[PDB]
Amino acid sequence: SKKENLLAEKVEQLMEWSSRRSIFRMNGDKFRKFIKAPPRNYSMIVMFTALQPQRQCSVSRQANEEYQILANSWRYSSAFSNKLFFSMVDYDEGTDVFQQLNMNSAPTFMHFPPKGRPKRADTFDLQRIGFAAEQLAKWIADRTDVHIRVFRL
Amino acid sequence: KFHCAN
Repeated sequence: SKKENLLAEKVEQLMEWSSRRSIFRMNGDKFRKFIKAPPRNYSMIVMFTALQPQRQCSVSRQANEEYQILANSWRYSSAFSNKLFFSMVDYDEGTDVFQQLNMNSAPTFMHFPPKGRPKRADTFDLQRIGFAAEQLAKWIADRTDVHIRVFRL
Repeated sequence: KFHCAN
């Protein structure tokens, strides 16, 4: 299918991005192309953040540290595949995405499934659980059936 | 409006 072929090409672009980055930094155009637009056969994990120094968002800073550990653990995993990717959207680069999602703070972790829209449990319950990488990994396994076993140096 | 702790 034309669509199947274009999907395959899209996935190859994400795999090329993976050779240079563990986490894809997105603006609104990239978010829409790779996360909102069909076709997809992969899950996307997104950290919505605000890391600019002038904002001094302490929680975003700590959560990014744990997200980095998680995405590194994925990169080195025997589980690594083209069926799951990690992204981030910073408020100051993707303000339009935050507006579309009705978000006026950070951070938030979401899973965007390949088919359909996020379900209730596709927003990580940060305010209950905290954001240890191991807890993010447990949530990802619950939502995607991908098991990332976190490594720490 | 956007807000974050510290």
